[PDB]
Amino acid sequence: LTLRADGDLVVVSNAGKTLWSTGTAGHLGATARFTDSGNLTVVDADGTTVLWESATTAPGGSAVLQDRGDLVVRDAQGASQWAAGTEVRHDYNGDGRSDMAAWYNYTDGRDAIHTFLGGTDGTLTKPLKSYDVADGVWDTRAMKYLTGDFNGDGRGDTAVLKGYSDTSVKLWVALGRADGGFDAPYTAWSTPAGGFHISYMTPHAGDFNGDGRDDVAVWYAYADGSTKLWTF
Amino acid sequence: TSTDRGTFNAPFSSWSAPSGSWLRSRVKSVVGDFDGDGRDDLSVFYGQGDDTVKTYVFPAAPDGGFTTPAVWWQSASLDWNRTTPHAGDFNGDGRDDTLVWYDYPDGSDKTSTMLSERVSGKDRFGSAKVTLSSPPGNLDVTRMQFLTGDYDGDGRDDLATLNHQADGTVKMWTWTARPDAMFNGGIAGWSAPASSWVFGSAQFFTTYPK
Ligand SMILES: CC(=O)N[C@@H]1[C@H](O[C@H]2[C@@H](O)[C@@H](CO)O[C@H](O)[C@@H]2NC(C)=O)O[C@H](C(=O)O)[C@@H](O[C@H]2O[C@H](CO)[C@H](O)[C@H](O)[C@H]2NC(C)=O)[C@@H]1NC(C)=O
Repeated sequence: LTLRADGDLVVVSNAGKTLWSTGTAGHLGATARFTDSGNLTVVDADGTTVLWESATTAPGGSAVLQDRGDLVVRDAQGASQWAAGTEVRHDYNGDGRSDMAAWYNYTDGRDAIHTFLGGTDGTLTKPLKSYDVADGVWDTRAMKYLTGDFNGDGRGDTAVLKGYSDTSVKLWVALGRADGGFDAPYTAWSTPAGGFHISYMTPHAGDFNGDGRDDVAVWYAYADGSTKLWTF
Repeated sequence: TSTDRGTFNAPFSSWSAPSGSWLRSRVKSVVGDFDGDGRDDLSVFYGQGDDTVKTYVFPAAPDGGFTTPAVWWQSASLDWNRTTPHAGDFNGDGRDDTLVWYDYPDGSDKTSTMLSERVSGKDRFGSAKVTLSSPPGNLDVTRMQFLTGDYDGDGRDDLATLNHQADGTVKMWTWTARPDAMFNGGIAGWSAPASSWVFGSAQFFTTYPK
């Protein structure tokens, strides 16, 4: 997050590109400040005229640039009031461009995760594989795949919600690597059988808490017709 | 089997089971053409000990007899004692499938439809979805008689009932089938007071018992 000499307050990515700006260019001597009212504004050289504002209210709050990517203004209670949205979704290597990855099930029973990195022209390059495991390691019959930054690294991670033959459930997480690949999945959460069922869960990834780390929400459909939203 | 005189031939047996296997008291049967081979056959919703539901199908032999059954659908999420299965082609596939009318403890009821499909060469019923539902106390499953068929002639089977109302009135309702096997709202038909038509004194002609 930088304020340019030309008065334009901007946020740039690791790709060197600008993701967001106030557009207050040409106002040389302009300054950006965070007021006691809790808002973030850009003021002209005269120290009086406002050129841009987030128009928020949050006394005792603060403006924080997160490692996840974007700039968020938070109140005294730690609740987000406003965000620039300057983030790149599922950027696995942290190079400033979104990527995509897939779980590939081979006919011989083994599986691996393949990553397609984004190019400078918006195209997707040839996949590389990581976490290639032997047959019999995963029983890939009843599992759901999620993406997102679950560590607050600044680079995307992945997760798998899987049911087991004993009706138990586990949620696996694999951290993104700088090379665009993934590390081994580890259990991030688990429950004894009789708690949650894979056939009813409909997980969603995203930052629902606003704490700077992605998390998981589930639209759980009960056998009796009732519905509840669960948050992890 | 039937002759061209409208008469029936002598009965012959085909499929059979030893004593201690299939219990008649746990069998709720429906019939229809579930794989579209041009022959109607049987399916059984069996009460599996703990009142879970396991559905068997008994494909018809070319000679009119029946072959060894196989399981097409099973669920432990629903109580067998509260299920009343019905058969018909509810999406116009050309092959019949089944729905289950379920009487909830809450006083409400619903119909779950399981469409017939073939996946990886294997015939089975697909995942159940709710196609009809009512408020609690709106319908009593023990006070109405069910019969399926294609009532508007649009090629998709649907169901209609004669229900006995609290005031003794008998009313016809029909729920037509949408292309996605979802049901429409019930459409009222003929009705009468108990002084004309007595509910408990009439039985409908059906294709399968209860
Ligand atoms: C036969 C059936 O209805 N199975 C249930 C469920 O069916 C769906 C569902 O899995 C969705 C989403 O994953 O994908 C398809 O639509 C499935 N449909 C068919 C026709 O297969 O599948 C789950 C499932 O976990 O696949 C069943 O639960 C069973 O499988 C788990 C995981 O392997 C485990 O083996 C359980 O022991 C086994 N559970 C039970 C209770 O037998 C669903 N089963 C029920 C009863 O609802």
